[PDB]
Amino acid sequence: DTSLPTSHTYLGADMEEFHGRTLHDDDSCQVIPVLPQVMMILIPGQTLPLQLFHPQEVSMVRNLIQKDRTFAVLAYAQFGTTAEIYAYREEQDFGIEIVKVKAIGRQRFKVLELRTQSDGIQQAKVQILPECVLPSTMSAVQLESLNKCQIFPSKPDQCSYKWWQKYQKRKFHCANLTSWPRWLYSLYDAETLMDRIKKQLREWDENLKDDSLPSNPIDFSYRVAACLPIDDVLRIQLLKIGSAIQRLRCELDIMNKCTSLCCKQCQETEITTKNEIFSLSLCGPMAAYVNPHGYVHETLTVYKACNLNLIGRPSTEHSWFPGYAWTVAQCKICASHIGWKFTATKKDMSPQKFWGLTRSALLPTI
Amino acid sequence: TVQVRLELGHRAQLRKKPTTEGFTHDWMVFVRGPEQCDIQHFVEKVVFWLHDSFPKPRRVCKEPPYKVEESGYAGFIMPIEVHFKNKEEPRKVCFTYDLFLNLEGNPPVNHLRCEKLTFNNPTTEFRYKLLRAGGVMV
Ligand SMILES: O=C1C[C@]2(CCN(S(=O)(=O)NC3CCN(CCNC(=O)c4cccc(-c5cn6cc(C(=O)NC7CCC7)ccc6n5)c4)CC3)C2)C(=O)N1
Ligand SMILES: [Zn+2]
Repeated sequence: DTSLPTSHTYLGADMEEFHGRTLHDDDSCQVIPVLPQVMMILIPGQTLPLQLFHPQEVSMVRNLIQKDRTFAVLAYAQFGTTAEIYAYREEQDFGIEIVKVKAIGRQRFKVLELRTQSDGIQQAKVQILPECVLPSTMSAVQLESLNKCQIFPSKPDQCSYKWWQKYQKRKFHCANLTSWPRWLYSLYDAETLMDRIKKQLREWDENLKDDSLPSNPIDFSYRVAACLPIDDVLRIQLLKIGSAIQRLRCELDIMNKCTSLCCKQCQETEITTKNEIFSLSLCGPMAAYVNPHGYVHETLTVYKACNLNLIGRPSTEHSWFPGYAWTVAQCKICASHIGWKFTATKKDMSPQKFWGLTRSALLPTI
Repeated sequence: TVQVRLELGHRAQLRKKPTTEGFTHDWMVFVRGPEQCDIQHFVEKVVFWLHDSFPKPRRVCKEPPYKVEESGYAGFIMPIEVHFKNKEEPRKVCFTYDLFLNLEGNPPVNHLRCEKLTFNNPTTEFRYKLLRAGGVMV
């Protein structure tokens, strides 16, 4: 099953859920709390689980659940992402009022000012960045008489050269009215770029369903960026870009260029290659999970790993993937904590093994 | 003169399922500094010394958070070294954190210790990094 990992059941069974949506209009100045223990570059639509133990962060999250259920995660800063709380639970753990929460990245923003507070709730003066939505590139170059031939009968040879050649010929027929060919405009079309990205994802996951990916270019681009094995600078660059088409083109370029991931400590030892990536979760090949002590790691799932060594015996005490037992794993050259190996508890389960590597210890290479 | 706060801490909880090795508690020691300050501005790295009974007695954390999550059966005295980007003494600060675990079937142990540190002859860029971290010039 691929739905279990996103449930984050390892945290707890029951947690109060808030299905409401809190949105901030664009180019609007807000004052938002800042979480001190989150350095992650939260992308919109990415799930952030947290287990707060600090005496003051408990109070701040209590105030948040009281009002607007939203906080900020700075892109450690000049940019950051707002996170909206959606699951909540209290417990008495470690002898402290511990608060287990789950939130979702919602909006990007630019930092205008960071002012501390008496209680310690660092307030950020936040500017909500916009999502630049452009019309079809043929919108300015179009014939009214052909407006009928813009909606196509179906999307069933099929899903191959035939349909896409017809799509290019029909939706970009007016390229001849300009100095540029049709195949050029094909490079700045949301649909074609999304289809190519979907082809790449299917190459990664042979069991990929079309319904699992958003049909909206903005959401699709954000999900793709969230699931790529990339570094922090490229994450910042992708967040900065406000146009969906530009983000999709950048993602395609990165996917073409990226080849392997090395040890961020050694810097010359390869652990895995992009072709071995696979998705065990609807969220994607990479997802964020909290350890028993509340800290967050971005784990990427692969069939195989290179130059890895394991310590201990597989256990299911706090496994992020139900039905699987984890063993701590590290790069044998330096022993740095690269991730874990998950093995099947049962025998009639597919797959019988895989690996999960934390992005914080992986350096992409070109 | 520059006067900067620091906060060390640890937590320890009885293991509901004792392991084959014989460990009965899970403990985590963390160095985070004061409230809402990116220590990385002036700390280059942190060194955690663990009991030699543990494997890899010396742990190093080069970026925050600075921590050592482990499991065991007894406490000890844990040395900690915080090394700064300082160009002159103090270039490094040593603490002797009393790492203790919760026995007697009491609730899990949680400890926080706050300390104050002094730097002298700060430069313009030194003051700039300290203010990036929120350090106060006295
Ligand atoms: O898939 C997933 C994964 C997770 C679930 C888990 N996570 S995690 O890994 O990130 N977090 C933590 C990371 C750390 N892990 C343990 C690390 N240590 C080891 O392995 C290890 C191996 C070999 C030997 C020893 C050892 C300890 N000793 C203590 C003593 C002692 O007491 N001496 C006293 C006398 C005075 C002092 C003596 C000897 C000794 N030898 C330790 C635990 C998990 C995320 C999830 O949520 N989902
Ligand atoms: Zn290594």
